[PDB]
Amino acid sequence: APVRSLNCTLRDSQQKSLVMSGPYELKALHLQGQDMEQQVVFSMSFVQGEESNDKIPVALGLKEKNLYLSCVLKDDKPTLQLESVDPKNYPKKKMEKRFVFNKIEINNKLEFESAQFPNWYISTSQAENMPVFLGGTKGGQDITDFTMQFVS
Ligand SMILES: CCCC(=O)Nc1nnn(CC)n1
Repeated sequence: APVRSLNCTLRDSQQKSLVMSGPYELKALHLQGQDMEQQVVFSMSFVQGEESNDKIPVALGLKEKNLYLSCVLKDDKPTLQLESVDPKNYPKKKMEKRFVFNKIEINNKLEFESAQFPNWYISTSQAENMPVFLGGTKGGQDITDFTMQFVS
């Protein structure tokens, strides 16, 4: 049948919100009150892939935009990018591997591992207003844990 999707927001474990920062850019910063309208709303699709109780393959598209988070090699490194797709063809159940994240539930938080690049995670910096990126370890100064908020 159709792929199933939910609208949601993400915040990192320091409660930083994610916002659009100009073309194909996402930034993490502390947000509260009126300014929270600026946060990015995701359409999280539940896609084809290897699955276990606490490890669920998803795609992360921007709500009602033909833009998806994806993992590709750039100047020879696993990187996180926003990628344009054909809006007639997405979302779909069989998303290409660069778009797939393993959503992992650990100690009441979520981590998003690249399906393409094992042990690379959606990450934020501790500093304010820095890019969201792919970080090649879930252990150090960089933040790899999130909570999800479900949206109407
Ligand atoms: C998925 C988000 C990718 C992104 O934000 N990349 C990126 N690279 N340089 N910047 C501006 C400082 N931002």
